[PDB]
Amino acid sequence: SMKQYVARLEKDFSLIEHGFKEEEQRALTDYKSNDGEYIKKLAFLAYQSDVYQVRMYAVFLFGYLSKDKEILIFMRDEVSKDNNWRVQEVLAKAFDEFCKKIGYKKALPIIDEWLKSSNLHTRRAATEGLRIWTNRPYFKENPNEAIRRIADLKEDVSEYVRKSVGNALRDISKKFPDLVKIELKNWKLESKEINQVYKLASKFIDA
Ligand SMILES: [Cl-]
Ligand code: NA
Repeated sequence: SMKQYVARLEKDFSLIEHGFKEEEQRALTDYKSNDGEYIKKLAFLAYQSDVYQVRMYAVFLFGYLSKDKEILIFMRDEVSKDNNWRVQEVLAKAFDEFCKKIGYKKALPIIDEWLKSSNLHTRRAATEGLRIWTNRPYFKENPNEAIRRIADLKEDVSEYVRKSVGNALRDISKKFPDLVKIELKNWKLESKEINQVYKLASKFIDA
């Protein structure tokens, strides 16, 4: 039964102290081996586990299932409430999986929606999940479309978000240093928040 399978996952995954590949691989196999109706039921049951590793497994399933708007909304609104930081990392990966499946250019309205969400975890999942942004389709040929979107969050009230924003710009600066330099030149570094983001973003820029 489904309940018995979740119990097995709890026994097996609770031993895993680091990483995410074991949970990811199992989620992928299960997603590919069963019809969507079944796997959606399993993902919701697994996500209620008190074992965070099993919730990680469930959020990978959500990512594979995320063409279903109901699943994507649950990711946006409910998984974003998870108190476990490792689950939050998987949320970022599952969002990236959504974007990859529908296509990054086609995903832009959703990316913009998540970046403007009220939940800081929703904003961070988008910023972090797409790193390195300019390695992704669309953004790799249009790097300012990534830089501008990330830089919009440079005054975010959340330090969690700001660290992701600064790091995401930092990523891009390693392959497009002039474009990041050009973006940063306009910043008025007056707040504690923007200076934190600037310090992360500008490490490899000859400003
Ligand atoms: Cl990457
Ligand atoms: Na990553």
